[PDB]
Parts: sequence; C-alpha cells; structure tokens
Amino acid sequence: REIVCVQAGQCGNQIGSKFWEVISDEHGVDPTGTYQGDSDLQLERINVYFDEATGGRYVPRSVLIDLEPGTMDSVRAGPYGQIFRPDNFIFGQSGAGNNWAKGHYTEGAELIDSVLDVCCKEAESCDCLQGFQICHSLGGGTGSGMGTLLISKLREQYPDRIMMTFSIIPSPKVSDTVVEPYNTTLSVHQLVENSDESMCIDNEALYDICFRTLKLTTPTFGDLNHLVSAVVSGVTCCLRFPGQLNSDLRKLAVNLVPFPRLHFFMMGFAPLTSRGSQQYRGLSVPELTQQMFDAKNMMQAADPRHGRYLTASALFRGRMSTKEVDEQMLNVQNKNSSYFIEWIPNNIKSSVCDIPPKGLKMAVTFIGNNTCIQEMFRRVGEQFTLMFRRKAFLHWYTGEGMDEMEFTEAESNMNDLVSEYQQYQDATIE
Amino acid sequence: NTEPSVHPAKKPTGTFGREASSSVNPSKFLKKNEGVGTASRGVPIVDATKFVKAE
Amino acid sequence: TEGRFETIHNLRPKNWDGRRHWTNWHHLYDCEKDHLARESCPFHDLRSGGQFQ
Amino acid sequence: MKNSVARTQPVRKYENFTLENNLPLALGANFHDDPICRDTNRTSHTLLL
Amino acid sequence: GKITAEPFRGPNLNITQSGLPCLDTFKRVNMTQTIGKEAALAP
Amino acid sequence: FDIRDGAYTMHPYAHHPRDDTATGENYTPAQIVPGQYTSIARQPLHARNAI
Amino acid sequence: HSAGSHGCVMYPTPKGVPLPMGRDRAPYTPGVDRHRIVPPPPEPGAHKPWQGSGT
Amino acid sequence: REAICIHIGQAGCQVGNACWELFCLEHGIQPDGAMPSDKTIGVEDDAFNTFFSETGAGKHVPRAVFLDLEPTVVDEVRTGTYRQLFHPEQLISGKEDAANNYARGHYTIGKEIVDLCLDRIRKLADNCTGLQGFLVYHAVGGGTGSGLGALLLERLSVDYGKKSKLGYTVYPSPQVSTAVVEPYNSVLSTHSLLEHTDVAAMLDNEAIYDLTRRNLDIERPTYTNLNRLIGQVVSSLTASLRFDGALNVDLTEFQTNLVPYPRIHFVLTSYAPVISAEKAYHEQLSVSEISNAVFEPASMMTKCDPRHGKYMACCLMYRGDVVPKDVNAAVATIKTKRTIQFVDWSPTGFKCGINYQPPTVVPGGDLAKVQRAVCMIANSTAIAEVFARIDHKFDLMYSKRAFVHWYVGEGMEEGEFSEAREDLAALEKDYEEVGAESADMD
Amino acid sequence: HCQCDFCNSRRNLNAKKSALMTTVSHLREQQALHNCCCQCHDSLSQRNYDRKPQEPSFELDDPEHHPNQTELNAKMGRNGLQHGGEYTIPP
Ligand SMILES: Nc1nc2c(ncn2[C@@H]2O[C@H](COP(=O)(O)OP(=O)(O)OP(=O)(O)O)[C@@H](O)[C@H]2O)c(=O)[nH]1
Ligand SMILES: Nc1nc2c(ncn2[C@@H]2O[C@H](COP(=O)(O)OP(=O)(O)O)[C@@H](O)[C@H]2O)c(=O)[nH]1
Ligand SMILES: [Mg+2]
Ligand SMILES: [Zn+2]
Ligand SMILES: [Zn+2]
Repeated sequence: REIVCVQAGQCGNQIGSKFWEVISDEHGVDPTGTYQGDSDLQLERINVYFDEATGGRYVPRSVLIDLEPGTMDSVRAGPYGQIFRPDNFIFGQSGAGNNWAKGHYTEGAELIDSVLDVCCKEAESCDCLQGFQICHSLGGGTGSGMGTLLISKLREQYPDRIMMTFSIIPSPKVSDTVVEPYNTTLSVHQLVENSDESMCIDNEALYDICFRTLKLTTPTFGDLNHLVSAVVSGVTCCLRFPGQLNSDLRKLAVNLVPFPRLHFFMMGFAPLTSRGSQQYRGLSVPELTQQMFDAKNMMQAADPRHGRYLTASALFRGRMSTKEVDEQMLNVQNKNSSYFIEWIPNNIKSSVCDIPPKGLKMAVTFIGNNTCIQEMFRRVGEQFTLMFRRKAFLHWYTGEGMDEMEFTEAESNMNDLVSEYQQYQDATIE
Repeated sequence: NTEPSVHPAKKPTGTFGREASSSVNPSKFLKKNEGVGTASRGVPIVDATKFVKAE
Repeated sequence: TEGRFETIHNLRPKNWDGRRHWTNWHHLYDCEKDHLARESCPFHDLRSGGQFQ
Repeated sequence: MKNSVARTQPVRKYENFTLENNLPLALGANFHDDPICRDTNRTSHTLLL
Repeated sequence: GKITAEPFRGPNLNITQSGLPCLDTFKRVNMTQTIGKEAALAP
Repeated sequence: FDIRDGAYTMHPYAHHPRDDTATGENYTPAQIVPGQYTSIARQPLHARNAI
Repeated sequence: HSAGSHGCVMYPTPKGVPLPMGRDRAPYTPGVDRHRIVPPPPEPGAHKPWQGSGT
Repeated sequence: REAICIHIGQAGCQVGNACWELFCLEHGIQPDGAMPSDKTIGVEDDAFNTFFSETGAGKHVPRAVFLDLEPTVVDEVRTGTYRQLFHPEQLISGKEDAANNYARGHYTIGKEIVDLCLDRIRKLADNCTGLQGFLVYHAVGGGTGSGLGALLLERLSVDYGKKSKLGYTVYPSPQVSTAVVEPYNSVLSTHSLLEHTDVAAMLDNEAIYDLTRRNLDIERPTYTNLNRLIGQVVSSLTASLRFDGALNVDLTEFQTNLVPYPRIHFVLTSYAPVISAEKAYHEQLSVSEISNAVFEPASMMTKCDPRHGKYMACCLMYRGDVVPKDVNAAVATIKTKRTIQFVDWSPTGFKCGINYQPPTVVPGGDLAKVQRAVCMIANSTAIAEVFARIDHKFDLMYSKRAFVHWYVGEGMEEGEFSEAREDLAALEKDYEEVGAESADMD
Repeated sequence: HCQCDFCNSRRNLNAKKSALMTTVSHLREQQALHNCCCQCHDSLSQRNYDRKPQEPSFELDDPEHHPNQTELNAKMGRNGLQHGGEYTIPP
C-alpha cells in the first residue's frame, strides 16, 4: 500500500522538506540514507514512503516541481536534502509570475509531460498503489495552476485510486498576494470536480498556535511546517504501524464524505501545550479529547460554533484503553448535542494505533467535516465579485488567453457549493 | 470467464505516457458536473468491464 | 455532572425526556420511558455507577 | 553553468540541530531554521554544481 | 480510592518488564523451540 | 505579566521547566516512553523498561 | 406487584408503590410493539442526491 | 468428534488468538506444537482431536483458518509467539480492506479471495472422519466481516449442505459505536445470517464492558478481556465433546432442544462465576447460587433485558463439582420464580449437561479460579427489541440517502436496502407472533 | 433548558439587560466614530446597526432540530393499532 508524494511550488517544497525530515526521523533513516533504526517495527513498513536502494540505503518516493529552481536549491542545500533522487527535480527557465493562467496554460503545458513521465515511472513500480498525496498553496501561481493541471491528468489516468490534497488558503485578515481571489476560485472549481478529499490550513491559525498556545519567543517557518508535517504524518500512521483498530485513507473517506461534493475538511492536532505548563497537567484520554475539540488547536480561522458537524474522525496514537475512547466520544456527543447533525446517529469514527511519535506518550489527530467552511467560500466569492465587476486585474488573465466564461463558471460552481452546505446545515426530517 | 481483478490489468496507456500538452486549450475549459466519472462519485465503473460480480 | 438526575433542575438538552427514539419513531412500545431513562449514559452516573446502562 | 569549472558545492553548518544532540524533534524546537544559526545566507545553485 | 490499607512493597519485588505476569513466568510451559525450522536453524 | 498582540505573556524567569528530577542515567530519545516499540497483543500490560 | 416495575424506575409516592401503566387502558406489556411503520421505497423518478450540483 | 473454526476480519482473528491460547493451555500443547505422550501403544487419549491433528513429526496443528483482507493483523499473528503453531497456508491475507462497505466485500473484493478460503476448508474437511459443524467468528459492523462472511456462508451452505454452521457474532452496540456506516452493514448482514445459520449467538461490547466493570474490578478494560470471556464460553460449550461427564450433550442436542421453529435461532448467552479474587474469599459458590446468577441480566453478554420477553428454551451446562440432585433442586427453584416466565406452549423448559473438567486458568487472566461453573444459552422473544434499535438508525440515515452513493457506485442496487429492511420487519413480526400466549376460536 | 419560574425570570431579565447593553454600546461606538452628536448621523448609525451580524443559534423552533416525539404522538393519536396490521400482530 504505497503513497506517491508530489510537492509543487514554494510552499509545497518548503513544507515537503520538513515532512521528509519528520518521516526520516520516525523510521530512523540517516541523512546519508542508511537505515540506522532500533526496532523491526520501523523497518517492516518502510516501503510505504520509501523506495529501496541496494546496500543500506532507502530513497523517498517524491516528485518536486517548480518553475524556477530557487526553492529546490534551498531544500537541496539543507541538511537532509541529499536523500532526494536527482532525476526527481523538474524545473523550467522562467517564473510563474504569480499568475494562475501562466502556470496552467503557458509554462504548464511546456513542463507537464516531464512531470507526468516521472509520476508514471513512480506509480507503475508499486506492487499495489494507494492514493497520491499533493502539497501546494491555492493562492500562488505554479502551485495552483500546475497542481490542479496535474491532478486532472492523474484523475484521467488513475480514476480508481484515491486523490488527496493538502492546501494552503488565504487568511481572512491579511493577504500575501493581491490576486488571491482569482487563483483561489479557479483552483476550488478544479478541485471540487476532480478531488476526493481536500484539507485546508490558514497561516494565521499557525501563527496563533505558535504565539498563544506554545508561547514561542521567536517562531520560524520551520515550526509552522513542522505542525503541518506532524498532522500529515499522523493521518497515515495506521497505514504503517500495528494497532487495535486499523484504519485507511479509503475508510476515512467512506466515513467522512456523505455526498461527493462535500469533501473539504478541517484539521487539528491536540497535545499542543507549552513546556512550562506541562508539569501542571498529565497526559490522559480526557485531556486529549478536551484539547482535540478546543478551537485553539484547530488550523483554520473559522470557528465550529457557527456551524454543525456532519462527521468527524479521530486517530489516536499510543497504548491506551478502548473503554476511555468510547465513553469520551459518547459523552462529548451527548453533552454538546445541538452542534451534531441529528439525522446521523453517530458522527465520530475512532481509530487506535500502538506507536506514538517519539517523546510523547500519546497523540491524536482530528479531521472534521464542518459547515463553517462555507464562510470562507462566501468571503472568497464576495472578493471575486468585487474584483470582477470592475475588471480590476483581469487583463493579465485575458491576455494569456482565458475566456471570461471560465470565471463565471467557477463563480457559479463555488456559489452552488456554498448553497449546498447551507441547505444541509439547516435540513430537517419533517 | 472473467478478468483477474476489479482493478484493470488491461489499460491502453501505462508507463509509456500520453501526449498531454496537446490536450490543453484555453477555449475548451472545464464545465460544471463534467469531471471524471469515478466509483467514489456513485457511477458503477465495474459494470463497464467483463469482471463477473458475485450473484 | 451538569444535567444529573439527582436534582430537581432539568439541565439536559431540549426535549431530552421526549426525544425521537426507537420506541417512539416507527415503533410503539409500552416501555418507552424505561429505555429513554436507561440510554442517558453521562447523566445516570450515580444511579448506574460508572456503567453505560 | 558557464563560470569557472573549479567551483564546487559549498559547505554549510546549520548548528543547533536537535537530532544531532541526542534530543527528540519536539514541537517548537526547530532551531536549525533560525537565521542566527546559519553561517551564511548566500544562495548557491547547488542543482548545477 | 484510599491507599491506607494497601500492603507495602518489598525491595526485592520486580516491577519492571521482566516481572510481568505472562506466559514467560509460567515455568510449566517451555518456550524453547524443539521441532520446526527455528529449532533446526538453532546453533 | 504583560499583554502583547492581544495575548498574555510571562517572563521566562517565572515560566520554565523544573530543574529537579535528575535520575542520573543516560537514555536515548527512543527510551523516554516505556513500551515505545511494543504492541498490545505482544504485551497487554504496562511496565517500566527492563534494565 | 408480583412482576415488579420490570426494571423501570418510578417516581416515589407518599402512599404505596407505583406501577407502570400501558397506553390508554391497555395492560402493561413491555416487549410487544403496537404500531410498526415501514417507510415506502423511493419512487423511480426521484432525483438522486449525488447526481448533480445545486439545490 | 471434531470442529473447524473459521475466523474472519479483525474481531474474529483477535478473538481467535484468545481461543487458541486457551485451548492450547487447557490441553497442554506447547507453543511450538509439541506434546509428550505415552510410549506404549493403546495407553493414550484423544481429547485434543476435536481441535488438533498431529503431524508425523509429532507437531500439533489446529483446525482453523484465519481470513482477512488487510495484512497487518495476520502478519501480527505470523510474527507473534504462536508462529510455529499454525500452518502458514491457514493464515490467508489479501491486499486491501473492504473499507466498511458490505458491497465492496460481497461483490468486488471478497469475490477474489473466497475461492482460496473454500479450497482450504475443503482440505480440512477431507482430513476428518466425524465432522459435526462449523464455528464462525465475525463482526457484522465492518465491511469485510459482513460482506465476505455472508458470501462465504452462502458458498459453504451450497457446498456442504446439511452440516451445521454456528456463529458467534459481534453485533453493533445500541449506543457505543465505532463507525458511521454500521447500520447499513448490519442490516445487509442479517439477511444472510437469517438464511444461512443454524444457531446464532449475539454479543455486544457494551455489555461485556459493563460486566467487566461491575463483576470484575477493572478500571480500564480492553478487547483482550472481552476475547478471553468469549473463549471461556466457547470452551464451556465444547467441553461436553472433550471430557468425561455424567450427562453429555452432542451439538445436535443443542439444536434439537433450543430451536422450536427453523427461523427462531437467535440465542442469548451468559456465564455465572465471573468474580474477582477478593470476592472469592467472601462468597460461597454453591450450585443454586450460580444458577441464580445466570438469570441476572447483569450476567448477560448481550445488551437486552429478558424480563421484556418470554423464554422458549434454556440449555444449562454445568462443569465441575455438581451433583444431578442439586441441579434438579436449583431448576425447580428457578421454575418457582414469577419473574422468570416461559411461553405456555413450552412446559418442560430446560436442558442440562454435566461435565467433570473444571474451567482452566490463563496466566494473565482476570477471572478467579473456581471449582465449578455453569453456562447457559437460551432462546427468548426479547431479542426482537435488539433489532429495532439498529432498524431505527437505518431509517434515520436512509431518509436522506446519506451515504448510499458509495454502495451504488461499488456495485449494489438501491433496492437491496428496502428488501433487507422489510426482511427485518418480518423477522420482528415472527418473534412477536411466536411469543403470543394461547389463541382463540375466532 | 429548565422550566422553573426562577429560570424563566432570570432569562427575561437577561434578555432585557442584553438589549439595553447592545443599544448603549452601539451608540457609544457611533459617537466615537463620528466625534459628533448631531441628528444627521442617525441614518448611517441605523444602517450600521442593521449591518451588524449576530451569532447563530440551533435551538430555535423554526428549523426545529429537537422534536418532542411523545407529545407529537399524543397529539396525532397514535395510541395503538387495533386489529393488527401487515407488520403488527393483533393484541
Ligand atoms: N469484542 C471485540 N470487538 C471488536 C474487536 N475488534 C473489533 N471489534 C469491533 O467490531 C467492529 C469493527 O469491525 P472490524 O472487525 O474492525 O471490521 P473488519 O472485519 O476489519 O472490516 P474492514 O474494516 O472492512 O476490514 C467495531 O464495533 C469494533 O468495536 C475485538 O477484538 N473484540
Ligand atoms: N505555511 C507556509 N506557507 C507558505 C510557505 N511559503 C509560502 N507560503 C504561503 O503561500 C502563499 C504564497 O504561495 P507561493 O508558494 O509563493 O505560490 P508560488 O509562487 O506558485 O510558489 C502565501 O500565502 C504564503 O504565505 C511556507 O513555507 N509555509
Ligand atoms: Mg479491518
Ligand atoms: Zn430550575
Ligand atoms: Zn457631525
């Protein structure tokens, strides 16, 4: 059961470098690539993320794509950068210009065949292939355009596998890019047709986690990318270690998605707490559940109290009793019953895995399907309509060649997604 | 009389790849409800093949 | 626990004592009150001990 | 590249690394990404050298 | 609960992983391989 | 105590881990958690690592 | 009072012990269903909720 | 004189580990499959034969298959302590799970694996001379357990015909729950279990958690405790085949005495001296006290209350120090009680069994050691109440077709939901009708 | 929530006090925004008050997410089906 990773654009390549550091640490792989681990449990599932080189060494199954090699050059110079296969780095000779239309239509079609060739070479080598995993930002240029292009091509070529994306989305308070509404709207239009499941993270939520919860004096992008790599590596933990109640990406999708358009999820990770306050409270399943539902530990700016949970999933790592898990999930569902959709008799799936991350006794990652995501799409659609009515920056996209009808189609599809979420929020049995 | 698996062991394009640069045109954009038909979206893909399901 | 049965006050969710239930919707059992009271796990912790029912 | 052929990929330090100091990779402890822990900030085209 | 009636713990009691009550401590059963591949390949 | 950017802050001379609990033994980071690499069916009970 | 409250917990009364009462004037008989409803299957022309977009 | 065990999916394999641990320790087979015997021909026993066969090298091997679609649990069995006990062909594992879809297991994926399982079962049945049934362990809440268990029971029922199939089934608990789609899989499962099983024993984890909290003194129970209790029950029922006794009971006697009509085959199970070591100091354990214990609803391993129904038949298995006269006095006292009720068409309500071998003690276990025990399996109309809670959850989800697109995409007609829901309604009405007192001329 | 008289009185007092506090806070905010107290700023203040959002509530009786099934059965008249049915045994 093998995963193929794709890293696209600056954000994707930077998060990927930290992810592969975390994964190499968890499996005891030296930065030279030699296995140096200390239990057979580490070795017996190494195939899931690593390919095997001949003597000691293991090589990681990842494709790196960008239009200018600067980010790749930064990751290759990093402490673990050498592990990556040289042939897996694909780059052009001129930048995306932070423009979606360039990234999708002009430099996209120039590079895409070499990326598809590398992805096919990696996919056809597996004895049984599990889903693809893609990291990119939606506000950027090459990330949005080529990520969604590649996703569409892989969905044509591999329609029976799983398609998973991790995606960075614009903060509600401060923009990092002026043309964010166009790139976001077009990317969400592509994703809602093509994708099976998409996770969304706000950089503002990571800043608030670091400053308020962890009380870090001088946080850096390494910390935000470590938080993301921690949750990403947690979702896959049941694929690659033993446990009392195994789980799988397809099983998560089957329990989380009621209808095929409603596949956008919120993420959180629970045992966040500052080193000074750790002495006051010990680790236990009630404590993890309390942190798990605390909005302080959720990676988006929208708050659950303005919506309702359709479904949720919790993956627990560590040696613990099933009784405490079951009774905690029952007590939380009964005590907060107005925030859970009533025509589903039980909204939470649990899973339990024996092996925690090093130096923590227990951890849980939380995935939530909540209607408050509609507020984000509504905000993006508002900002899009403000820009489009006035043709605010439209000549760049039209000069590349896009029909305005593309913009009206993407707006209509997102507006229907918002309406569908709002209707299911307020539905009733009658 | 059946194929070995529900997953296709027969496929036209594998590791050889296909010409994807010639398929992208700005005047042939994607429309609503025009995505790839997939078993997760509720379409019975297995009925197109010759795989014999359990009666 | 808030909503415990050992108080005169009713801190349970709205219409909890007459909620939609397998003894009421699409069925009609004479023992609806007993099963409604039994399946209230975090609220009968003194009556049942630390038991589910 | 079209520069002198004697150039080679430079050497970087990246001090204060938890994995090299017998410590777990804890949350909020990625000191090796702090710019004060590097010895230079000059970007070098390592993918060609 | 209350621990004021609990018996004391002696200094020679093994409370580590070796003192676990399991199939190892039951000396009636023999865990050394006698017949099979592992016993064949044993030094 | 001070308020910065809408959040509370404490000076680290009154917010720090404890300096006691020095057991005088050497351990790798994989030996911090007892039973780090054993499953429930292999060993369903919890105990300190063997010396 | 030979059978008892059948495991039910009744509110105490200053006099005697209360006993459960059936629907209308019928005798108490737990475990027997008075009115069972099986909903009809959906009509063939009904719109499938996963077929398309919009509300 | 033998029985073959079929273990399906995660719950069934994990319960199998506890069962085979117990049967090994009770007979005395070492973990590598060896057992010393007598050197003179004719002075030897046979009790192992019900569960083990010996190889020409003297290794013992058990009459079981382990079936799973995911590798992890079977690889855990392969790498554990009992590695050398099982034959490697018996441990069968696929590539990928049925993803909580009954439809995926039944149509798409179990269809690939089912013929290997049937070939292994055939190879077992050829190495027998008095096979008298199949024991099946599965959960109906998950995808592969429901779908492949149903498909395999259908195929077994065609190939073997009259041979009996007795199921131990973990049904979805009435308010503890683990997955969202449990009602659909359990509803679709119950139709196959209805057609293709001779007696079905129902279990709920919530009841065994309550039992381990109330009777045992365990603050944090886990699945190994529940699986050890299930193993003890199975050992009690099969002890009648394996050891000397006053009143033996062959597996056909269970079906003859317990099943009044061919559809009315779902039974409740309970076990008496579940007690902690501290309690053993202060409790006498006479025949009549444990017989009184087996009738308390706090003793049951399924979350149903039998006071809301009527008993049709009870089968009481006593093992240990019991005298038939004490069993008779106990049963007559139970018969005297007015809180215990039998349908008026079943006057002689009881079957008894008496075996001399007391229950075995497992090194890590939580039960006390006791000189005698009694185990009961009983048929009662109260079980109709258990199905109604699953059907209500099905109606709640199905009113909006909440997840149906997965099932329809993976190969199933929408019609199958309505058929199964109507079949469970008819089964509920059958249990209502069979339990109605007397009749009238008009 | 609870149906005692004390709880009802507390809820009514809370409603009145919350309304008054919201009104006075909005007027203070508008006065701070404009730095004037003339009559010409009342229309824009009313428009801003109308534009102000409020937190949602899911315990309302308009979508009615928490039905009282026993009261509904008593009102409709589901007292039991005499003479049996196609799915119910006659008593
Ligand atoms: N008593 C008991 N219940 C278990 C055990 N393992 C799982 N269950 C329960 O059975 C249900 C889950 O069924 P699974 O066995 O995991 O399903 P599956 O056979 O693996 O099917 P797939 O997920 O498609 O592979 C849940 O209700 C669990 O609580 C166990 O070891 N003992
Ligand atoms: N969390 C995180 N966000 C990033 C990182 N790099 C860029 N971003 C964000 O992603 C957006 C910019 O997209 P970008 O990656 O530059 O698009 P590109 O030019 O196509 O590669 C902005 O919102 C940035 O704040 C990173 O390393 N971590
Ligand atoms: Mg499974
Ligand atoms: Zn009150
Ligand atoms: Zn003014």
